[PDB]
Amino acid sequence: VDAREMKVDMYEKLFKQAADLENPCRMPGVAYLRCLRDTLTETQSARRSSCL
Amino acid sequence: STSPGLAFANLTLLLDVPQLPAIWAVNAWRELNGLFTEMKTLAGTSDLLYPSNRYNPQNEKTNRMGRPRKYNHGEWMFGNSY
Amino acid sequence: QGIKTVYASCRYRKLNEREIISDRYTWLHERMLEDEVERVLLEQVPAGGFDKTRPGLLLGPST
Amino acid sequence: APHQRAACEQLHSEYKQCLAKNGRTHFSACTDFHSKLRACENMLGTSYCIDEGINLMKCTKNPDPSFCAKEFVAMRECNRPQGPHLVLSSSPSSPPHYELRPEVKHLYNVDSTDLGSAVAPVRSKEQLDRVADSLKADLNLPGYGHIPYKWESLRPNPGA
Amino acid sequence: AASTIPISQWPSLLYAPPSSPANPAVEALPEMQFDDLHYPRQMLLCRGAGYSLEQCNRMAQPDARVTPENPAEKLLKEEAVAAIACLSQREGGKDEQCRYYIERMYKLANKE
Amino acid sequence: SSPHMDRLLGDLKLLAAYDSAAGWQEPKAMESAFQSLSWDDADVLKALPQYLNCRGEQKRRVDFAYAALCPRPVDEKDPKQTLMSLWMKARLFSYDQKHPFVLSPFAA
Amino acid sequence: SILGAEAFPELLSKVPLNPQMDEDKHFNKYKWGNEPIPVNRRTGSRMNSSIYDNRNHEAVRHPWSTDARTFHPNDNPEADRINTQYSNMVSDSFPEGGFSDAPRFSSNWERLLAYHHGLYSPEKFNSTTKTADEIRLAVNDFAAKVHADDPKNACKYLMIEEFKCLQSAQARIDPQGAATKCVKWFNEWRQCAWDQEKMVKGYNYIEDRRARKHKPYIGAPDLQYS
Ligand SMILES: CCCCCCCCCCCCCCCCCC(=O)OC[C@H](COP(=O)([O-])OCC(O)COP(=O)([O-])OC[C@@H](COC(=O)CCCCCCCCCCCCCCCCC)OC(=O)CCCCCCCCCCCCCCCCC)OC(=O)CCCCCCCCCCCCCCCCC
Ligand SMILES: CCCCCCCCCCCCO[C@@H]1O[C@H](CO)[C@@H](O[C@H]2O[C@H](CO)[C@@H](O)[C@H](O)[C@H]2O)[C@H](O)[C@H]1O
Ligand SMILES: CCCCCCCCCCCCO[C@@H]1O[C@H](CO)[C@@H](O[C@H]2O[C@H](CO)[C@@H](O)[C@H](O)[C@H]2O)[C@H](O)[C@H]1O
Repeated sequence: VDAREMKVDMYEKLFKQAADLENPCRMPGVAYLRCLRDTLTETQSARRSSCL
Repeated sequence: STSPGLAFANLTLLLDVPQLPAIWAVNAWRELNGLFTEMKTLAGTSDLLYPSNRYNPQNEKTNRMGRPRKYNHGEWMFGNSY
Repeated sequence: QGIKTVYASCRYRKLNEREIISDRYTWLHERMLEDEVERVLLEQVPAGGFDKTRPGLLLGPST
Repeated sequence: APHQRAACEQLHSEYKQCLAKNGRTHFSACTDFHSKLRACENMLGTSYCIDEGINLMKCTKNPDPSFCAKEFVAMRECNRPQGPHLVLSSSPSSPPHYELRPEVKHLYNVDSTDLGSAVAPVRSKEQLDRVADSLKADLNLPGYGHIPYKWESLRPNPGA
Repeated sequence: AASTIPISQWPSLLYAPPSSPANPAVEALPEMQFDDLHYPRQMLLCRGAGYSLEQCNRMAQPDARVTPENPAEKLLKEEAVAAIACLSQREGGKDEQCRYYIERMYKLANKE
Repeated sequence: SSPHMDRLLGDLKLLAAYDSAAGWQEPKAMESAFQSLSWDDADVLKALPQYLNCRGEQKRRVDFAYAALCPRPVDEKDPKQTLMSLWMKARLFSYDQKHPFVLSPFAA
Repeated sequence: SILGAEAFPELLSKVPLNPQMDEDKHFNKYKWGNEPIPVNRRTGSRMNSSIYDNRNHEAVRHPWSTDARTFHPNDNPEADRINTQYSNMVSDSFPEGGFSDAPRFSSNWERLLAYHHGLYSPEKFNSTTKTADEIRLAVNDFAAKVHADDPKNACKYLMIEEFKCLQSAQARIDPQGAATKCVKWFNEWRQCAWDQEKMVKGYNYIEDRRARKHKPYIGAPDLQYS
């Protein structure tokens, strides 16, 4: 779970440095990564239904 | 006795000498709190304690600033993450 | 005050040592988590590695 | 040997679990696993940071004035998957140096692989003068050392 | 009396303007919105989904995230219609010919 | 021979004048504007109750246009502002139900 | 067939759109009259401002020919400024219609080269001032986007405030002057970023014992601070 948290933090940092507030995809990307953070303690099968 | 020119000293005395017991009590309370903190440190702690700091909230599930610890859900080979 | 100061000097020395070692252990923990993430990522690399000569995504003609 | 690979991965996870359960103060209890882990290494060409972790644990309870920095960095570089990027050059020289592997030189902003000595310099009037002269030459500022007014005194430097 | 507002106090002047005979809803000024990216974003999302330009233009809809509607248009409906009738009949209420309806509405809305 | 356009532009000018007179503290001027705000248009009068009961896509189009023209939220207590807003919205509703609006830059 | 019959109610009914029109057409419906906005405030060119600049109060030089008559801010305003709305306030520091230093390029490569060297942007040269409503719309959209980005962030309102101050100071047409005003909120946001990071990652330090003269006077209260 700790490594999953680290991976999600890396994704978020990278994507926020890449996309600025004027970028359209920033909000969807951040929302998806937030859903991942919420669903860390789960399996991919159960996480797909929620993050799709 | 007194006089108008001694109003400064009269006021200062009347307002300060009654506070000396409270000042001494505050000093004694600080000494006792330091003693208890040092006894607890000697007994042992998971994370360190800052002696001369106001508040020490750190524990196994709390940072040294009152927030939850990051990356503390699992276990680590080297033991505590701190 | 001198007795208290001697005791405090000893305690502060020990505390400085412990604080340094604790911060370095935290650093190591984070770096090891990063290493685990990287070890898991390296499995997604295709066989033979990446083709660093061409672009991964070709997004337009070249006429 | 995928069966053996999986078996040794399970063994390594078990070793980590036992080490975590015991703690870094009581680490001499998990010496049972070295017998198998060294064979794993010699067979699969893999490493497990055994000696590095053991040395770090032993040092952090009886620490060095450096506070075990070299042990920390050694463990950090050894736990990397593809291998260490930064190492401590084994040398007959008196001061050791930090060296960078060439295959990863393109990831770091360096001209060479020598990142400097692993110990700080020693205080020396000569070295201080050398650095100051080099800085003065690099700056090339006409006006350094000029004193427009000095307190009138028989002493050359009044005050200082 | 009305003193000059320096340039450093303009951000507060925008969301706390001075009193006027026709004031806006200061409590709602932070809720006034009009998105210039609505249709561009809609088209981008649809084309990324895989639709064509014609399908996108047929599926396009105007933005709902605009400044909210005045609740008076739903609460004071009948009084407003009556006032508008009075105005249409009396030339805009010249020489106080719709004071009746206007005062009824003002009382209903203010309550002293 | 262009009554719709003429009255639209006139109403816009009168709204601007009302705002300016409010800013400059001129009751006489702002009441002159309110009185001159074309209250004798049968089409808009007939569309008013229709707008007060419309719902859905037509209402959203009209509200989008009214936010484009007058985005500032009027005070919920000023009946004059409320009525001028209603009148402008009814005019836009009439124009839309005669010939709908096309607000998207993409179109063909 | 006459043109624009029902389109000039302002003319039919003597309704002035502003005190200037009132004074011009002699409608006389503004009780307080009109104080004309002089031409040096109605139009003009960009000027240097700092006293630590040698060409202070002088027009900015461009690659193209430009009228060097400058916009003069209102330095000695009257006591009564009856209209204290943004509309009437912005005219004291910028011209509503924009500055008069816009180019008409004879070719496209001149425009290209000016942009490439940082001497032209249409956003800056072909544009007017922003109205209060536009400023508010932009600020509210930006605030919504920031909130969607992260609600549990402490520097959110600080970022919103620097955006707001830029918009209010018209950074599109006076970027340097506006940055001069908004760098303070930028600095506060920087500080808040560090503070949030140190609260997230527990970062503290060993505080030293209390000083012998922490209190200047024994009778003084030593208010405790976290
Ligand atoms: C009439 C009364 C008596 C008059 C005489 C009194 C003066 C005696 C001193 C004479 C020695 C002067 C030295 C001359 C050599 C050149 C050096 C020099 O002069 O520079 C000093 C100074 C300028 O120095 P500078 O320009 O900064 O450059 C270098 C520094 O000076 C120095 O370089 P530095 O900065 O690196 O040195 C730092 C440190 C160096 O020194 C030290 O560190 C310590 C020195 C202290 C030593 C203490 C003694 C040691 C004792 C050991 C033994 C102990 C036990 C035994 C004793 C027990 C005691 C009970 O501190 C000093 O410099 C001390 C200097 C003191 C200057 C003299 C102060 C007196 C001003 C005049 C008073 C006038 C009174 C009224 C007169 C009334 C007449 C009507 O100029 C003067 O002091 C001018 C002296 C003029 C004397 C005038 C006498 C009266 C004449 C009247 C004329 C009429 C017209 C006057 C106008 C008003 C009319 C009404
Ligand atoms: C019965 C209890 C003892 C009764 C006698 C009490 C005498 C106390 C007054 C002595 C002067 C104290 O003045 C000042 O207060 C406390 C110690 O008290 C110290 O304060 C510092 O060390 C103490 C440790 O005890 C910490 O709790 C505290 O966070 C830190 O600020 C200061 O270093 C000291 O300079
Ligand atoms: C050739 C012969 C040489 C003789 C050498 C004699 C050495 C004597 C050394 C004593 C030095 C004491 O120095 C002083 O002591 C007191 C308590 O004791 C310290 O402590 C004091 O200040 C600090 C904070 O300011 C706190 O601990 C506390 O508030 C107070 O007790 C001082 O921080 C220290 O500056």
